Amino acid sequence: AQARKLVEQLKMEANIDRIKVSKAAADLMAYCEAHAKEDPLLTPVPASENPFR
Amino acid sequence: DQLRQEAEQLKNQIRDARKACADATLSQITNNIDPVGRIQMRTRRTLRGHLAKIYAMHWGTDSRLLVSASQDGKLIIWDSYTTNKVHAIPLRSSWVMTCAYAPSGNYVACGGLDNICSIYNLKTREGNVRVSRELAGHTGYLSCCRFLDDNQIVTSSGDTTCALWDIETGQQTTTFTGHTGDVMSLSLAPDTRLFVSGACDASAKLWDVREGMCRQTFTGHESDINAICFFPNGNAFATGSDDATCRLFDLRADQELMTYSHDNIICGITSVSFSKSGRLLLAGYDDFNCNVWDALKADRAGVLAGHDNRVSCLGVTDDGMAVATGSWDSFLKIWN
Amino acid sequence: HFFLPVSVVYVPIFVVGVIGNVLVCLVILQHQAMKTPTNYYLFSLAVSDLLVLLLGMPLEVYEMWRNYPFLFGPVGCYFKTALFETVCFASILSITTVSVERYVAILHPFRAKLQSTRRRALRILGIVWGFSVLFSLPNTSIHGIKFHYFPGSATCTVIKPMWIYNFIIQVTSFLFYLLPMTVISVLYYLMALRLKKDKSLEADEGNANIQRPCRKSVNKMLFVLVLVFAICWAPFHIDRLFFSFVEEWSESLAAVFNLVHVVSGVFFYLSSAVNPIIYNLLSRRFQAAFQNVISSF
Amino acid sequence: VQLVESGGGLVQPGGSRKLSCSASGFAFSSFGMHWVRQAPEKGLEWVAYISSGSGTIYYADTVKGRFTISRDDPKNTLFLQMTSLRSEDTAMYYCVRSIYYYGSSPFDFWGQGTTLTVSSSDIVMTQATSSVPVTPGESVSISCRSSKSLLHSNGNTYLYWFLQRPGQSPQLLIYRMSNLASGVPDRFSGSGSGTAFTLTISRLEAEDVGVYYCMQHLEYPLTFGAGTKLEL
Amino acid sequence: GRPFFLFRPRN
Amino acid sequence: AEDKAAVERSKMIEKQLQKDKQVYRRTLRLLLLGADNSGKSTIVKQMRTSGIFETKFQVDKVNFHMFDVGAQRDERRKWIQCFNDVTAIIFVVDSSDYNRLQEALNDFKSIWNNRWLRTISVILFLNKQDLLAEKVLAGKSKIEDYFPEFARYTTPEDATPEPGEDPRVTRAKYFIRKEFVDISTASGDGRHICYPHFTCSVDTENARRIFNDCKDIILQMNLREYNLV
Repeated sequence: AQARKLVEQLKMEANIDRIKVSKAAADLMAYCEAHAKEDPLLTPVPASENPFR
Repeated sequence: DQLRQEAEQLKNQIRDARKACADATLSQITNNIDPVGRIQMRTRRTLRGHLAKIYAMHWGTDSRLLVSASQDGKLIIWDSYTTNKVHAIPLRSSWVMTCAYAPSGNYVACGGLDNICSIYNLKTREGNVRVSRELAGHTGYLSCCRFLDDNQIVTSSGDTTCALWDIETGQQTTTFTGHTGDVMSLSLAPDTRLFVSGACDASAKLWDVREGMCRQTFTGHESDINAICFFPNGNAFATGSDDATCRLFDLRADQELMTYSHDNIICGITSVSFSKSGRLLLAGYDDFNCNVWDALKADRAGVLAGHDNRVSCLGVTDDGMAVATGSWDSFLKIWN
Repeated sequence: HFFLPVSVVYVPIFVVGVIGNVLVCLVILQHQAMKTPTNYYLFSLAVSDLLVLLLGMPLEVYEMWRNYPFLFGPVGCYFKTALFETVCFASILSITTVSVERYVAILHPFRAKLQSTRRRALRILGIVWGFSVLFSLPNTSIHGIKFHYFPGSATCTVIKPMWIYNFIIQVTSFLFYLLPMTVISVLYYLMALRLKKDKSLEADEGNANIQRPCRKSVNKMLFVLVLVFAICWAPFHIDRLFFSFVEEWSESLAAVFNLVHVVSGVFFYLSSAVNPIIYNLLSRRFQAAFQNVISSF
Repeated sequence: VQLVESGGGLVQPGGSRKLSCSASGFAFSSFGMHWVRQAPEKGLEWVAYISSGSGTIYYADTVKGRFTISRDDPKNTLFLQMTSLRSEDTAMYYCVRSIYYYGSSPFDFWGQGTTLTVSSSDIVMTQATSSVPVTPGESVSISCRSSKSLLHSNGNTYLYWFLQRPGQSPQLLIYRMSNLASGVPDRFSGSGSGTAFTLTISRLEAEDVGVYYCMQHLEYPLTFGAGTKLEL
Repeated sequence: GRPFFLFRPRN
Repeated sequence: AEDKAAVERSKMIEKQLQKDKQVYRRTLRLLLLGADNSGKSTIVKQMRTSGIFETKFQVDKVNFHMFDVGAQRDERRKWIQCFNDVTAIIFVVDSSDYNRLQEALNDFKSIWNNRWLRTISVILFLNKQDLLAEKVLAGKSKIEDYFPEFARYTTPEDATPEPGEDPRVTRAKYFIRKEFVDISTASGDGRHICYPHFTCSVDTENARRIFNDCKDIILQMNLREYNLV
C-alpha cells in the first residue's frame, strides 16, 4: 500500500522540469560576481565601516 | 508487489534524467575564476555566559541581535556590537537543540528533546518574556525551527516529519512527510515559498510550503546530513554531513554540483552557511574549527581560529558583516 | 673551592627546573581545559618553584665565587630576602593546599566538585601568597648590609642579634616544615587508606580490572610526593638552623657548615626541579593537555 | 499594567513627606523607575531615577540631598522620601517606568500621579512655540531644539516626545527621534537633525489635543521642553 | 677576622 | 536610553547566570536508558506525547536529576549526543526475558561503544531478579536454550553467597552479569566503568546504589582531575 504512495511521489519528482548544469553553474557564478562587492567577509571593509572593529 | 519495480524504474529514470543534464561541472566552468585567496578572520567578539554547551544560535534580521540556545536551559539574546545580554530566557526543558529569531524580532522559538516548540514573546507589555505558545504534536525530539512570519513557524523533528504551524491556533497547518530518518536541519528559501530539510537518511528534500509535498529529493551524501543552508539566491543549497563532506545542490539541475572535502578532514560537519554574496561557504566541524570554502573553486579559502570544543552552530548576519560560531565550549565567537 | 663542582651540579638542576616549570606554566596558561578548573594551585606552585630557581641559582653561584662584595644596596638586600622568603613560603603553602584539596577530592568526592570554584581557588591562592609575604617580613626586618672597616667590601647578613634570629628561624621552620610536613603526610596517608579499602561486597584477587594497578600506582605516587617534600625541605631548614645556632665560628665548624650548605642547596633546588615533574608531568591529564598544545602548534 | 501614586496632600514648608507608587501588572523588578514633577500649569520636570536592582540612582540638583528615592521589589512599590519641602516642590508627582536595552522604549507608562501642595551645565531644551491653534484634519508640526546635539556617536538621537491630554498623565509618543511608541497611531512622526527636531501629526483628531513635551535622554539630568499646547 | 671561608644561609 | 543602563541590565543578567551556574554545578545528571519491558518506568516511581521526563531526587543531600527519555523514535544515535557529560548512564534490563536479553546485550553494546559516551560510566541494573529466580526455579524455560555457553559456565568461587538462594539462581544471575561485564571490559578502556547491580524494580536501595556508584564515578573523575592518576 505504501509503495503506491512512494511511486506517486516519484512520479511527481520525475515530472519536474530540468535545466542543464552548465546554465545553473553559470547563474551561481554570475550571482557571486554581481554581489562580490557587497560581501564584507569576501572583501574586508575598512575599520570605519566595520561595525565590530 | 508490482509497484516496487515501478519505483525502481522511476528511480532509474530520474537518475538518467540527471545524467542527461550533467554535461558540465561547476569546476570546469570556474577554472578561470580568480580565487578568493587566503582569508583571515579575527575573533572580534567572544560572547560568554552560557553555562553548558551551546547547541544553536540565530541572527535577528537587523544583523545586530543574536539569540543563542544552551543545554543548560537558557536562551540568551545578545547585542552583538556591545556584547550586552539583552534577554535571558529560562526554559522549562533544559535539553534545547534549536532556536530561532523571528524575522520581525518580536518572537524567539526553541525546542529539543521535549517534543514541543515553545514560542516566546519578546515584546510583552509586562516587560518580561512570556511563552507565547507551546506547539505540540511532533513525536520525537524537535531538531530545527524557522519562522516564516510572526504567525507561522516551520519545525523539523526526530519524528522524521516537518510541520508548518499556525501559531495563533497552535495547530499544524500542514505536515511534511517522506523522510525515512530523523530530520536534523532545515532552511527557508529567501522567498519563503520553499524550504529544504536534511535527514539522517542521508538525503535532502525540497518542500513547497503551501503545496505541502516534496518537489525534489537529493541523495549525494553517504551519511547523516547535520546541516543545510540555501544559497543566497534560493536556487542552490549546501549540506553538511557526518561523512565529512559538504555538498552543493541546484534546485533546477536537481543534482549535486560540487563537493567540498579534503583528505585531512575526517570530522563530521555540524553547520553550514553562505556569505552574503554566496562566494564563501562556511562549515563547522566536530574538529574544533570552522573551515571557509570557496563556494566556486572548492578551495579551502581559510580556517576560522580555534574553538575549545566541537563547533555546533554558525550563521552569517543578514547584512553579511560577520560570522557567529557557537560551540560546545559554551562561547559564541564573532568573526569578521 | 666549592664554586666549580657546585656550579656543575646546579646547571643540570637549573636547566631542568626552569624548563619544567615554564612548560607546566605555559601548558596550564594556554589550554582552556586547564584554565577553567582548579589548576591554579599547580600554576602557583610552578611559578613559585621557577622564582626560587631564578632568585637563588644564579645569585648563589655568583655569590659563591665573588663572596667578598655584594652587588646591591640595602633596598636590594631587602628585596632579595623578601622575594626569596616569600617564594619559598608560597611554594610550601601551594604544596600544602594541593594536598588538602586532594584529600577533600578523595575522601569527599561530592564535596569537591560542588565546592570547586574559580573564586574560591583565587581566594585560597591569595591567602597563600599574602601569608607568604607577611611571614617574609621578619627575615627582611633583621637582614641588612654589613661593612669591614680599617681598609669595596660589603655583604648581606643578619644585623640584629642572632638571639632573635634563632627564634625567628625556629618558628618559621616549625610552621613551614613540621606543620605542613605532618599535615601532608597524614592527609596523603588517609588518602592511601581510602583508596586501599575495597568497595567489593566479596573479596577478589588478581582481577584484570584497572582499579588494582591504578590504586597501587597512586599509593606509590603519594609516597613519592611526601618523601620528596620531606627530603627536599629538611636540608633547607637545617642550613639556616645551623647558621643561627653558632655564636662563634672556627675552621672545622665552618667547613662542616659549608658542606651542609652545599648539600642543602643541592637538595633545595632539586626540590624545584622535581616538583613540576611529579605534580604535573607524571599525570595523564597533563600529558594529554601537553600533547594538545603540541598538536595545535 | 498600572502605577498608582499615593501620599501628597498639604504639608508645611520645611516638613517631610513620603510618596508611594504601587506597581501592578508588570515585572516591576526589571524596570527602572523615575519620578517626574509637574508644577501647577507648568511643564514636566524630572525628579529622580532608580535603576533596576537599585544599581544606579540619580537626582536633579533641585532635589539632590533633599529627596531620596528607594524601591521595594518584593512589594512592587516605589518610594520618594522628601525631607525638606519648599514652595518650589509643590507639584503633581508622576511615577514612570523605564526599561533599558537595545531597542527598548523607556518612559512608556506613566502613573496617574499624586498632588503635593506646600503652604548649570545640563542640556537646555526649548519649544519656542508655546501654543498653536489647530483644526482637525490638519498636518500639524511641532518644533524643538537643544543646546547640545542629542545625536550620540553610536547613531542614536536621544529625543522623546510626550503627549499630555487635559486631566491625564503624559503618554509616550516617540521614544527615540524617529521611533514611534507602542499603542500610538501612525499619524505621529518624528524627525530631526540631531539639534533641531520636529513632531508631525498627519491628520489631527480631537483626541490629539494636548500639550506636547519633548525630552532629552542623552545624559542626566533629563530635561523637558517648555511644551507646546495644541488647542482647537 | 676569619682565616676561612664561610657561606651565608640562603634567605 | 543610555548604554550604561543596558550594561546594568547585562550585569544583572550575569548575576542571575552565576546564581544559576551555582545550581547547575551542584546537581548530578543521570540518563535512564533501558528497554520498555524493563522496570525503568517502575524504578522512577520509587524515587523521591512529551519527549523527556526529569525525575528528581537526592541522597545524603546531593541532588540527582534522572532524565528518562520517552516518546522518542527508536534510533538513539542522534539525540544521545546531548547527554555527553552526564555523570552516569543508568541502563535497566529485564533479566528474566531471555528472548529479549540478547537485544538488551546489543543495546548495551551500542551505548558502551558510542563515540560520544566514550567517557561516561554506566550503572547497570540487572532488574526483575525475582522473576528470574521464579523462572529458574520453575524450570519450564531455561536460559540454557538461548545461551549455549551457559551449559558449561560455572559459578566462580568469588561469587557473593549473601542471598543464600538456590545455586541455580546464583549461576544464572552471575552468567547474565558476566554477559554485560564482558562487553564492558572488552570495549572499555580506563575512561569509563560499568557498575552492575542485581535489583528488583520494587527496591528501596536503588537510590542508594545510584548514590554509591555516582560517588565512585566522581572519585574516579577527581583522581584524574587532580593529577593523582
